[PDB]
Amino acid sequence: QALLIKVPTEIVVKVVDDVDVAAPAVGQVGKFDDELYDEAGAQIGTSSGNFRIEYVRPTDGGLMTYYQEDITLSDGVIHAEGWADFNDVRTSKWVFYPATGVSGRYLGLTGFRQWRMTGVRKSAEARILMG
Amino acid sequence: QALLIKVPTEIVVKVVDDVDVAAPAVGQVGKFDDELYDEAGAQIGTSSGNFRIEYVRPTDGGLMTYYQEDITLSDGVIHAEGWADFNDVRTSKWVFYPATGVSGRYLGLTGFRQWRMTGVRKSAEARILMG
Repeated sequence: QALLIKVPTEIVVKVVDDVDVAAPAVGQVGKFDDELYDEAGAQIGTSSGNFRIEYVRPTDGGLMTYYQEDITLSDGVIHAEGWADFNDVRTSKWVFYPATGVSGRYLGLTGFRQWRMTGVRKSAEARILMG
Repeated sequence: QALLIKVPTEIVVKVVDDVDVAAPAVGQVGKFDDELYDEAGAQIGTSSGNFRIEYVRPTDGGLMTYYQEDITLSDGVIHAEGWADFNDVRTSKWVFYPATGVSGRYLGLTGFRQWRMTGVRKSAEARILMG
């Protein structure tokens, strides 16, 4: 059993944050609510989550940020949390972290939440891959 | 299109390393060759790779290790590389990093390589999840 959910458009509907996107810093935080859409423009879910920039990776200056969210799809909830490099976030590169099925279709499944910013504080593309 | 390959037994056939598993340290490295087995004990692939313990993460003191390998299955090759916390490695917790299909059945697929050490320098279980 493997499943893939493609999310060609994910909209940031509300975000409260103190990130400076041009010069982000350790200790900056954000809280967000998104809406997830399929290839036809139908809404397939929402997400509500938060993040904190925690440390700078010493090898390359990556801005290591801990994300936590609950993704509510029409057929169940998936919790996702883990690490991303905020330099990848702000440069429209893919980021990822583990996801754990909480309810519905996803109970007992585990996998990965992936996304890439396409518009600052407004839009992304995403994939959820579970097994 | 999503696939899950379960590897209930993965055997480390050769490892050359200078890790002290009881007290691992930054700058310790390893090179490994593994064989991957199905539920019946039939061989389904091999991997060849290497790792280096690079830095320590502050939230949890994680011993942040960069892994790189190429996984050769009977029907194609998958490259995997990224970060793992060596304290998870040495305490038999699951670790993961991204995987990219290189050839065959896996060309154009991306996903995740996951494993958990069950015997120091000798055994693991694993999953490869792609889409």
